Amino acid sequence: SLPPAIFLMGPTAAGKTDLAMALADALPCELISVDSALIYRGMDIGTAKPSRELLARYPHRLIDIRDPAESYSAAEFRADALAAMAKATARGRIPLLVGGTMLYYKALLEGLPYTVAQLAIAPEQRQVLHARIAQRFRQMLEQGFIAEVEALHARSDLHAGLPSIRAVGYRQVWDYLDGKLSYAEMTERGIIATRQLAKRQFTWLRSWSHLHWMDSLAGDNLPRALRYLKTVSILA
Ligand SMILES: [Cl-]
Ligand SMILES: [Mg+2]
Repeated sequence: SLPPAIFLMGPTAAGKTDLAMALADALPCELISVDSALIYRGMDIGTAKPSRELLARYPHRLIDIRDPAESYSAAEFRADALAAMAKATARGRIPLLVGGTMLYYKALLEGLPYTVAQLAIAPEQRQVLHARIAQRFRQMLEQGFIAEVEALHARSDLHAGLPSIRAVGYRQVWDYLDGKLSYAEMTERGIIATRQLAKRQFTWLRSWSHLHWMDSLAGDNLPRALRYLKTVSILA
């Protein structure tokens, strides 16, 4: 028999982290982040990383595990995720992998000794997701996104071409700091970059099988999610 596992994916800004925390309060879960950007320390505001307080009450594996000067491959994610899942399983906890880095999920499924239930969340209308993406980005700037990048920009061991700086929006803020862009251009292009990411994620998701879709605007996703576990033959 194979131990249970949950995958919670979807495009950026869909509210995945929100639902993960809810599920974490209904079942004994072990939150595991599947995000090539959240792995970096010092990149919290621009990455929409859960606050230090929220992480305290909802611990996430694979968050803040690398310095921005370091690289992280899908191969390393695979090994770390398998380790975290086995560790949670041994404790009777249900591995709950939440995030939108499809390349990571792919490496795990292909290159799994688990009976996986796969959940996905997003708005029915992409226009709803787009508006939130623009608003969320503008708020990041208000909460100190620029100051956050200034600290990275000041490091001689970091440059704009690094893997870490590929996290959406960071390069635009970096260029702004280089005096190459106006505040307006930095904002518009960071939003475009993020909208572009969602587009790439949707492409991956539309071709993915065994996905139980949920609506970001729905108010009862918890009960709906808890109900699906049985469909995939998982008794929890
Ligand atoms: Cl994220
Ligand atoms: Mg999130």
